[PDB]
Amino acid sequence: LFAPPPRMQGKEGRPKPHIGPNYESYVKEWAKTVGPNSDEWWAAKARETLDWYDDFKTVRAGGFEHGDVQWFPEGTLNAAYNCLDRHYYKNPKKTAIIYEADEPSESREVSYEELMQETCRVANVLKSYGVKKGDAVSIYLPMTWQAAAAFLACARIGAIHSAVFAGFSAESLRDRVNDCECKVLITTDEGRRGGKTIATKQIVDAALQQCPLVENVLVLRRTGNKVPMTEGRDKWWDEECAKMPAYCPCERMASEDPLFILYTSKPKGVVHSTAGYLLGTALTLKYVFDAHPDDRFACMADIGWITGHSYIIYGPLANGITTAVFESTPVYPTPSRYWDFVDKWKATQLYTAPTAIRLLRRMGEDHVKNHDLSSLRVLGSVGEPINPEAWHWYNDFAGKNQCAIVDTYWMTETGSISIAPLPGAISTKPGSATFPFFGMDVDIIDPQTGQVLEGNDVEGVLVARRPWPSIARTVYRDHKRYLETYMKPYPGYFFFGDGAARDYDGYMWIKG
Amino acid sequence: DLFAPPPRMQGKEGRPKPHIGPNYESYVKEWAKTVGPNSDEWWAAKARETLDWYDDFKTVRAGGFEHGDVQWFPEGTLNAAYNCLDRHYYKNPKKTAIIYEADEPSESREVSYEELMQETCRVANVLKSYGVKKGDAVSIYLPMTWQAAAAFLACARIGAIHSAVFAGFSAESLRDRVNDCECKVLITTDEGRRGGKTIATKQIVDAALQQCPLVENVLVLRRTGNKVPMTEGRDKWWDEECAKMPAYCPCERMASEDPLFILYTSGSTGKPKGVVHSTAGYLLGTALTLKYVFDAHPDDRFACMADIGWITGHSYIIYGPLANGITTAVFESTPVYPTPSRYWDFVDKWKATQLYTAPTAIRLLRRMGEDHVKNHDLSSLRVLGSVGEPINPEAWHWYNDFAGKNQCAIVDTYWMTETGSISIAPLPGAISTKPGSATFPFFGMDVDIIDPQTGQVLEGNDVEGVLVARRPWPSIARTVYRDHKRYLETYMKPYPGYFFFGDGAARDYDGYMWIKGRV
Amino acid sequence: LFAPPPRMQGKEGRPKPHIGPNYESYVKEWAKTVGPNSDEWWAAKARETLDWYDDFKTVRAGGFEHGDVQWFPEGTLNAAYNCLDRHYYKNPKKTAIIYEADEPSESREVSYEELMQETCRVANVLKSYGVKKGDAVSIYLPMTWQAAAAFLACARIGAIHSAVFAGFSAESLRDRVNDCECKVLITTDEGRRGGKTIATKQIVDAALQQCPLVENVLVLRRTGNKVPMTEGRDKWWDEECAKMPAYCPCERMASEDPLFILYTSGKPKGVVHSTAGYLLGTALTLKYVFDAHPDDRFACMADIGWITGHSYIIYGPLANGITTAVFESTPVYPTPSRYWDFVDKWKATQLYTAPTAIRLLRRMGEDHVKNHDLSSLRVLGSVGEPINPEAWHWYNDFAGKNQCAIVDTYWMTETGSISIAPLPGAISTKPGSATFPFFGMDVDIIDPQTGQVLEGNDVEGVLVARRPWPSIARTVYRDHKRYLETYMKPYPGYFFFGDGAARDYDGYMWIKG
Repeated sequence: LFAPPPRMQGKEGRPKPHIGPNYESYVKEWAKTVGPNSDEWWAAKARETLDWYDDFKTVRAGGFEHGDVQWFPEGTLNAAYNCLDRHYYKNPKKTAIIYEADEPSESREVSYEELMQETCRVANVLKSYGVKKGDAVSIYLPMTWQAAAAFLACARIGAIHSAVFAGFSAESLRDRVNDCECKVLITTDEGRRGGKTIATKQIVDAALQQCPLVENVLVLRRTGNKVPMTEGRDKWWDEECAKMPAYCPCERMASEDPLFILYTSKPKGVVHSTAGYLLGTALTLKYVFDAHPDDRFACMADIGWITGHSYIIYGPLANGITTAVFESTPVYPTPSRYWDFVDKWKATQLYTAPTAIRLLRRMGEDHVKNHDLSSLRVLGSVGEPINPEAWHWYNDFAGKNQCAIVDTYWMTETGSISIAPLPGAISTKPGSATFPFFGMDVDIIDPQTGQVLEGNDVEGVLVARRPWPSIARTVYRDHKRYLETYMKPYPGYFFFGDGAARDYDGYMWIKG
Repeated sequence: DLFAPPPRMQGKEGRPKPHIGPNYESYVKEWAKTVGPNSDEWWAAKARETLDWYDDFKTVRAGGFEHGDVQWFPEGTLNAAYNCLDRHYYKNPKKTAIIYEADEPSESREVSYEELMQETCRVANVLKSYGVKKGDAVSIYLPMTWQAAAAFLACARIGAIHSAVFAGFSAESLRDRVNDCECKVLITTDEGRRGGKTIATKQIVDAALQQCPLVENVLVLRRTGNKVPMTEGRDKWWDEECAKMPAYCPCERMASEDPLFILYTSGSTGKPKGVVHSTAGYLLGTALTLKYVFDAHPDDRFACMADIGWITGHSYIIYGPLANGITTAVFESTPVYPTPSRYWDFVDKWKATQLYTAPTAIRLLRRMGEDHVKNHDLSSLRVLGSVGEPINPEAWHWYNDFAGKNQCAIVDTYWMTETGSISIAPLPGAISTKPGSATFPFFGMDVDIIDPQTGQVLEGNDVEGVLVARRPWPSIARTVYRDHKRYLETYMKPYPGYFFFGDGAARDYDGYMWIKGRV
Repeated sequence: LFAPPPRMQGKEGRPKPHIGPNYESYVKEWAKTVGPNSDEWWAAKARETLDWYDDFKTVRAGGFEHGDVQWFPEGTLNAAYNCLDRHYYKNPKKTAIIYEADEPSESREVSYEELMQETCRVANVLKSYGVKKGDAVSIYLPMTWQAAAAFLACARIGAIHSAVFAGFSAESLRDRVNDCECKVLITTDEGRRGGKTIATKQIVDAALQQCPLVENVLVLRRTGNKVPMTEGRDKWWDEECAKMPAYCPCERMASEDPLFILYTSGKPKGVVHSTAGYLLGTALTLKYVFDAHPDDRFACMADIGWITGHSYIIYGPLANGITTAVFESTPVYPTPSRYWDFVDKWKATQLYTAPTAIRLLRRMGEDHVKNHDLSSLRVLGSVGEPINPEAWHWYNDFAGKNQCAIVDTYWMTETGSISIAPLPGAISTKPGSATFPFFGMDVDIIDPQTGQVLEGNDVEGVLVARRPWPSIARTVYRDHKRYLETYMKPYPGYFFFGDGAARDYDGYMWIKG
């Protein structure tokens, strides 16, 4: 058992945590988000967190049985307005994105004004291409800052953006593009990762050789090298954006209008809504990572996954804080890249994967010992349960026994973090996700009998009793597959698909 | 021959108290506020309590008969599907919305608001996937199954204009209506079942579509499951398409004067004309008429035995009853199948509180004998209504004596497709009825009798002429589809300053209105 | 120095001026419209002047550097609703347009109800053609009243209308139509001006022979003479409008959605204006610069093919709910007394003409003007080139009989509305001077040789604007780079008008010296 460190207790000049200082406060706050009278809490949080064009009347409706979950159905809003405009109107010169390029000398800060102008130009280009509200736009982009714009531009005009990981081959890209039935694709000529060149344009051409519906391609000049260009179909990002105004009006979108499609690695196109997903990600980033207005969040993931969707673009920007876009690899040029970045930009939170931590552990302790890293307050892990060795190395070297280790468990269909300790309230056990988040009422079911186990020291499958705002709403044009995968195995519950155990203290352990 | 309201309509025997009553002066006091120069306040208040608005309105009414620019609450936005399904589903998802009385009595079942809303959302998602945008036209060729309602509201959910065609029409009439409405999506069934007989609906659709080049997508509902021809690409199954869609669909925020539906006349030969009805005014009129004329209450079970292919099915089977949040009945059989006692068997089975049928069916049941009706209970009924030609005194007395057992109020209603809702009818809790009389006009309707030759308004009682309306009402027809000149010529030019119903009318000594048939 | 006349002092039964009676009152009012504390004044004026479907939250944002000027971004409204619908609801029988035809015997009044019904029919026709929100519609129309309706029709459904001056040749019309990429063109069979016939449909056919994107043409029967008609492509205005209802719902449009494109006369550039800011600017300018009152009859003798016709014939006067004049003839047809005959017949209270017309009327002699009454006029305005002192004095002596205020106005297509002009009830005028800038305009003089702002009076240089104003142009259509180079690059941090200016010892502004 590791109590919260002094940095997370509001000492040494650090901001006081939102929830604390013990387990009782967390349980008192969490009891309001579930059960009989959670509607008032969720309505207050929704009206406090987001800006609405039209206010809503009903809080929640629907259920698991037919996949008709609804949250704030009567309200209208826009994700791009909540992530860009309302922050640009308040502090245009505040930094929104710290772009850590592949080569450290090319790193620079991007202000909210610059990101908003780029987003508006891209949205104008998309509208000129004929993209309407509810259309699909494919995005095949590497980890550059403009990718964020390419996301928000879609959310600005009501288009549904489908991100494809830049490392995917031509076949997977073709499958996802064909399934989403998009007509516009946004990509780069080449990408740069770890000193290596990714031929994104060549793969895009190979895939589009079998994609009849794609008519317009927008190519970003990331490196400026010679790449083939098909006349008429493909146009340069900069040349097209130079013709458009730096502002574009925001479409007024219903809360249940789809925001993006994310294909799981026939692929499942997971669909998320606008208001519920945005509210869930904003609340999770604010509370689980104890984000504050002047914080500098750093998530070392890729925008082609749900982690990059939630905790690089939508989450941090909805809160109006600085987020980091990291393009390199953890061991380029030297295995000290992460700590050099942290010391260079004074990052306050860090969010990486267990694999990177294990690789850095195998690389030695002569790349972390001589680093300051005093700005960090929270160290997070995402993707797999962490083993004690990596957890302790993370606590001892990355945090210098002074940062809270937040091990989070979630998946693409939950939208945001489901189970994770609150850094200012929960004492952490190495390798445990501890307790569920707001709006999440999870339990353990016997797989053989289907009944719900009661008490502590139990083990079974992990299920959720009631829907939460950021839950996935459907699988794109395959709702029957959605119901079969998530609702049919255990009626009345949402099936995560992972085993879970509850120890004597009530902590939840996820089995790999 | 004057019949006072019965004890069932007086709040006795445990029945709910009437909305308006108990005498004629009470009706007059309420009706005086709905007409004249100071009726804006009453209509604004009624619109704000009756319907749920996304955006509030500022102006109540504008326009007139001269140029056909009638406007009601122009600045407000709302949705008909939200007012008919979503709010009631949020209030009580398990309440029954539709009692589906199938052709075979053993196949009848209840449909809840949740199930209807989910089906409507799936169909709306399918229509959106087909590329239907706001303001588009969708033709509906369906028999009296409950899913037909799920089709109607589906269009109303996405802002499409639905055009219903009666299932008994031939291929030529269906082709004419489809070609005139210029639709690209058609909704239909494989077969229909009525009175134990099979309607080859899909065969007629296939025959008609050979001369309808603009139709690209056909959605076929599997009502019976028998083998019917299916064109690849064009025709898709209802269940298979709806299984791929989510059970929810956001509601389009629609202007008050955005067209709600197109209804073509019953002309089997020639050029049918499409009466166009808007959203807010028509919905308000039908809701108010169903609440007051039939004295509908939240727990009532309204039963109208018309067809959804006509205006009666539009107003008092789907829109009117569901906008009030009550249970409505969808009746698929005929009055004499399997036995001439089907209506009373249905009434006793589902304990319907109100009945709304046509004089022709009542006359047929009269000629079929008294042995089929006199042995039923029928105590749940409080109101018996008649829609169509004025009911003759003989049929009126038979209806009073046997269907209501001299304990139900008989409400003879006069209206047309162009009026949207009931224009002249007695209030059951306030007005004493005479056999064969439409009594007094409804709220917002100020009717007079004009001499057909001189064109002057006949003041006083004991007069006879043509029936006209002085000022527009919320549920009036707004135009004839792409033929506004025909609309003006038919309804506005014959008597300038008045709306021409096209029927003769006589006002007797007591002021009761008697309809004398076509001019 | 000419003090305001008694007619502008609230005497002889004339309405009291909005701003007056001296320069100090004008400066006191104008100090609120510029600086760091102008947001409250602009928000109050926006919420008082226009009707909004949804209220706005932010007042202004953006700047000159990147061409991202924003005004009231979160609000929604409609220009057709503000110009037609609310006035029609308030008073349907009030006259909106006085149509002075080429033949004076064919002149007649158009009520607000009639204009609204015509606009609704045309909007329904446009919707039937498949025109969506944000589409471009070309308008090649002469100075008939229906043209105004057409404009508002494009505003009612959210389309972007691009007006082309009726005297343009086939090549210019083809270039503008091709650049705007429209699919619908609204035109007439023939126009009538000065007793002469303009073959409008012939030029339309010649241009459309090289315009592949146009599919629907709507032809208005102005004269009824026989003109060529292409089957399918061309349809008559009256026959199409007879099939549609006389009402059409208004699209709820964002404040920063484009309202119209106006090409300047290299290749033509399409100046783009927004909805809320341009409408507010024109309404305020018409209300204050011309001292318009609810019962006034404004008369502007410009053409709807230019920015003057856009701002002070259609949008500005109708947004205020007053009567505006659509003049089809020429100043010298049938006789050089046409302007004064029109003024005496319709009792116009304000007049807005070009210096060239005044010079021509001077060359025509005095016998045509000295015997008219003209007592209804209160304001005489000039639009275009700076007026000479001699023409100014002739205008003051004969048109106004030394009892009307002369308003010299300086502006351009990219400003949207009047930038520099005297307030008639507050400012004393000098012959040939634009006096002082309007509300929201903060203009200085920059020495072109050094690029530094000249401080003090009795200086001369180029005229620049420090901060954006609501009615500023937002971009050049599909050529934003050209917009930035033309208006924002030569002097960074300032908007470059492109005209010389001088400031005398009294602080008055003298355009081009």
